[PDB]
Formats: sequence, C-alpha cells, structure tokens
Amino acid sequence: NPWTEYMAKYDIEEVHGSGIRVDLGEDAEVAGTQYRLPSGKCPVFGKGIIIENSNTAFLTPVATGLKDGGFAFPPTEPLMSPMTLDEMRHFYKDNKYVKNLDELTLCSRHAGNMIPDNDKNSNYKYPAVYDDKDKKCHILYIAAQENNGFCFRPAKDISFQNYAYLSKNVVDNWEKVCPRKNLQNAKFGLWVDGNCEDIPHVNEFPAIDLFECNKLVFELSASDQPKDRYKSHGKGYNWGNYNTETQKCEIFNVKPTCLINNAAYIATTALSHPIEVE
Amino acid sequence: DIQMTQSPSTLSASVGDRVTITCRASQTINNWLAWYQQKPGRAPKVLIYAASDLDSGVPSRFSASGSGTHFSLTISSLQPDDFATYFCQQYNEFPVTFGQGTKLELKRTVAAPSVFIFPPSDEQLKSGTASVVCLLNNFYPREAKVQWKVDNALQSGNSQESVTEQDSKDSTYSLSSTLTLSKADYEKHKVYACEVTHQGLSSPVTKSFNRG
Amino acid sequence: QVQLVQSGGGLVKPGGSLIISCEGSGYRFSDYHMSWIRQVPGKGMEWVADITTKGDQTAYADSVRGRFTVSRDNAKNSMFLQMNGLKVEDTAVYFCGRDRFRGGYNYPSDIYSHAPDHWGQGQLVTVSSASTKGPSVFPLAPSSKSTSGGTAALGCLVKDYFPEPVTVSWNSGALTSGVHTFPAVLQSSGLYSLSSVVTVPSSSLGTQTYICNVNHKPSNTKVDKKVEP
Repeated sequence: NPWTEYMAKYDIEEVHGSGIRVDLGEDAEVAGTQYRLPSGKCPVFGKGIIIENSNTAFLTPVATGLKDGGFAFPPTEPLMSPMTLDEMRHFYKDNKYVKNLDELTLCSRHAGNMIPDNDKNSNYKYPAVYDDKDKKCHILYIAAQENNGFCFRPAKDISFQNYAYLSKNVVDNWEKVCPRKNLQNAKFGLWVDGNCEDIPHVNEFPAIDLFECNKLVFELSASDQPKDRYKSHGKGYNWGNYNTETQKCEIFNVKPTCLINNAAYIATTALSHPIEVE
Repeated sequence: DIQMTQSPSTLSASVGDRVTITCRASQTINNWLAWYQQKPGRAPKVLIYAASDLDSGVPSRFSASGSGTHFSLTISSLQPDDFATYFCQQYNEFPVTFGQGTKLELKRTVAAPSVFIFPPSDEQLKSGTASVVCLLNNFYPREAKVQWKVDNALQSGNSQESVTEQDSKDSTYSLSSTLTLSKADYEKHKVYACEVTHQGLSSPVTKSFNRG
Repeated sequence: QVQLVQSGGGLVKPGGSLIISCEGSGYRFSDYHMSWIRQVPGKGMEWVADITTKGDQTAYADSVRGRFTVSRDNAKNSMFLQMNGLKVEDTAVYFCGRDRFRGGYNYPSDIYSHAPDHWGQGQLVTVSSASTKGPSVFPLAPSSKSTSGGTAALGCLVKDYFPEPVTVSWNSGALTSGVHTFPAVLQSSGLYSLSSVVTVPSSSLGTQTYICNVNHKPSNTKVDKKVEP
C-alpha cells in the first residue's frame, strides 16, 4: 500500500486517541477526587463551546463569585490567561524546552503548567483554546464540553473559526502527524486489491458548502460524553467526503487507507479546519 | 474589490469632547476591521482589531463597534495627544483596502496672524532669480487668503502657498506665500505688497517694502 | 520591545529596480505573517503584498503583481521587497507591518488576510527620471518689516532641490520652540523648495548670531547659513 505513510495522520483513532466532539479520554486526581480531562493528541481546529441561551462567549472568564461568565481561566496575578504568544515566549525565555515549540504547542504546555486547586501532586492539566484573532492563549478553567440535558454544547461556528481546542497532550509535531487542512480534488477510499476503492458504507447528508460538511462530521465524531467507561479512544464518524458539485457530505466511521483523485470532492476530518483547503 | 469609505475626512473638536469616525464598506467585511492612528511623519499605531477589540496599552477612552458594512471608532474624552489622523483597514479579503483617513484637529479661539514680508537676498539675485516670501504666523482658523500686489497690480499664477501642521501647543497654523520672479522682472517694479485677509483681522492687512 | 527597522529607500529611475528591507527584533520573526503597505504622499494607504510565516505563499495587489516580489529570510530576522520595472506611479512611502491579527480566508489561494499591529518607520521610494540636486540656501533677513512687538521673525529659504527630504535646524539645535519648517512645494522646474522661520528676541539681532543648518542627505549637502539683518 503506497498510501500507508501519507494516510497515517488520518488514522484518528491512533494519532488522536480520544474524543473529538467531546474529549474526556483521561482521568486525574485533584485533592482525592477523580475528574475527567481532555487528552486528545491533535488540535481540534474550529472547535468552541456554545452557551445555549446566553450572549456570553465561552472564552469569558468563569464567574468569580455561573451564568454571568464563561469557561476561561479567571484573572490572576501575575496574569496567566489570556497570554499572547510574545508574552508566552518571553515568560518561558529561560526554559530550554520552549525554544523549538510552536504557538499551539506552547499554549497547551502553558495551560498544562497551571496547578489545579493547590494539588501539586496531580496530573490534571487544564485544556486551552488558542485564538489566531490576536495570538492569545486562553486557559480553560471549565474542561467540560457538553451539558444539554447552565446548558452548553460544542460545535463549529463562523465565530469559533480562529479557535483551536487543545488538550494537555497535543504533540509538538502536530504540524506533520495531525490533520489540519482539507484536501482539494481528493476523496477518502479503502485500499482493496491493489487499487483505491470507494468507502463501502457512508451516510450522505446535504451540505451547502464545505463548512456545513465539516460541522456535520464534527457533530457525529467521537464523543466521550457520558450516556473508564464512555471513552471513545478516537472511534467514531470522524471522516467526510464532501461532493462540491452535488453539495453532499458523505460521512463514515472507518479509517481511510488511500485517496481517490476525484475533482468534485474535498476530503475533511472532524479535526480539520472547516474552511482551510490546501 | 472592497472599497472602504471613511467619513468625515476632517473633524474639528475641543478637548474633552466625544467624536466618532465612520468607516463603511461596499460589501460585507464581517468583523475584520482594524483602526490605526498616524501622527505626521511617524508610523501608524494600532488601536482596534476585530472592529471592537482594543490592543494592549490603548487608553480606555478609545472604543469601536460595528459589523458587516457599518463601523465606527469613538473617542469618549479627547486629550491633546489624540489629535492626529485615523484610518480603518479591512482584512477580510484580498486586496486589503484602507480608508482615506480622517484628520482630527483641535478647536481653539480665533487668532489673528502676525504678517511679515521678506525681500529677496542679494545672493539669490546674483543667480538671476528673486523670491519674495510672505509669512503668516500663528493664526486660527486655517482659512486665509493671500493676494500679491506689485505696484498695486494683482499677481496670479506666480505664487505658491504652504501651511504647517497645527502647533502642538498654540493649536495655531502658519503659512508661507512665496512669489517667484526673474531678476529682470523684479527690477522693473518697486513696491511689493502682501495683502492678508483673515477672520481674526477686522480689515485686510498689507505688509510691503520698496526695492532699495 | 518590538521594533521594525527598514532600509533601502532612495531614488530610482523609471524601469529600474530596488530592494527594500525590513528587519525585526524583540520577537521571534518566524511567528508572524507580514505585509508591505505604501502610503502615496498626502493620500491614503494602499496594500502592496503579503507573505506567510514560512514564506511559502505570497499575495500581491493587482497594480504590482508580476513586478514586485516579496521574500523573507527568517534566520536573519529580515523581510524583503524586490521592486522591478518601477513606474513613477510607485512613488510612495513603503511600510512593513507585523501581521498579528488574522482575519478572513482566501480560497483557493490558501492565504489569510491580516491586519498589522506594528509598523516600520517607513522608507521613501521616489521614482523619477530627474537627477538629485543639492539645494540653494538663501537667507530671509530680519528687517523692520519682520520685527514686531519685541520679537523678530527670521528664516532661510531652501530652493531647487530634488529628491525630498530636507532637514532644517537652527543654531545646531539651540532653537527648538517656535520653529516653522514648512512643507515642501514642487515647482514648475520639477524641483522642491522650502522655508524655515524662527522667532527671536529683537534685542539680540546684532549681539547674537542665528544660523540655519540645512541638510539634504541624497546630495550629501550639510550647509550652515547665517541669517543677519
């Protein structure tokens, strides 16, 4: 299979290893109690949290003493969140393990070096969102993504479009081993009998443009939300073939192992940015 | 190709006043508008990005709003430093397009000019050219009319004006009108009068000199 | 602190080429999208070109595409603008901008449009087949028609120079308040002219000397002309 090494980054169950819609793939101890915690290894481009029935953006700092505020780290002294890329690099100037890091990886590490509730003996590391609007890293105090039985749900929105949801486990080489941009004139397929064949079982949903297809794939993507139980480990409807000519979004839950050179298709993943195309 | 239209192009106001600068687009630019401040001869300084977000260090009196085709930058309580030029930028599409700018200027009380006239130097006349300079000094408002008279004869098309920026402290303007003649034309006439008409002057003033 | 320092501005004859530089410090140069923006003197701003962080992708305005080439060398913390086949219509002040603010997306181009947060000082690029010419400096003598109310207005006239700029000081920086160096005026000859005036006390018109220090770096002219009555 000549596509093995190129298609490795679309093996989401391996290169990500956790839920995408809802990432709660690990547990950690904080003052005795065990809590759930995002643990995906790839950035989730275009992901945010919608505060159902609220005009408060989810990157607003949490209520400092619930409806009033959002999910972000409250103001502190010195200020840790939000922190610009220039501020982060200067803050960790003397740290050797930051010099070759990138803006997204640095944000995840910076969020991960924050102590949870005065328990220094805890592997609980807060998630974060990096905003390319102004190159600011927002540490997230609330690491929950969905509550719609204060009601909120995750999604991809035109407003969440410069965001990137970052677990504590984002790899410093996400640039090579993770999906970011969608593929022009390419369709996901399965290598069968020495030739790339179509995906055998997909669900076709109308989608006016690429953004809607990516939003759908995200909604059906792997979800660790309660219904080590309720951990997807990256399994789900994470992939999508978007037919630009027919405006059809073809979603499936099997890892693709090759690409079909079709000029009417754009290949997308739940992790991928909803708009960017190579 | 998005055309940004910034209005008004000139805005006079006093210290402590609220001003708004409107910038509008021919088609939607979503929320990707930035505001800048440029002092004369200096590089721009960023004020607003995403049409409502202040950069770090920008004073809280600055604020902005808008989305789509309607945007506005507001300064709640002007300070002497704020008087400068402002322009919007749209970064939703290529080509990136800007507004032509708005010159915010201070509003002081009327001030009459100090009118002076300088005959051409002997050094310059030795080069076959003569320049007669008339100087209006520290006046307000900016509008002023300078008429050159040679032996009571009006001159047209042979004078050039130049005006400085509003003074950092006086809030006044200064103007130079330069009358450029040849040596031959300059030695045929005798009286060179500069007449100034300004709001701060009850009637026109005339400064003049006789050749020799 | 963050600084953007430019160099390379000058006078180029039409059809010629020039390279402008933009060196950044106080941050990691490789982290930022960048822009080239020109300001036609007196008019408003006009975007020229964009370059991505890695330098892979470039975007150009219609009026310069095919003639200008933007490039960057992140190892040297430097960005460049290669201008070829220059036209008189390109005469303007060229700024470089650090593009921290990401905005809209451009398909199929794969480049985002940005807004700068820091600007360079600017470099004046003048395209004209005219020749650099040092100024003549003539005095505006303090007369009885310039004395008024215990102060006297004197100055000196900088005439027939190309290309801009000129920089006039007084008594080598002693007089800094009340100095009115006027804007330059392009004459019928294609050369610029300028005047500078200061207000001095009338009592010292004979006791003290007043010297206007004109500078024209393109012609390597640095003159000191004394204005006396």
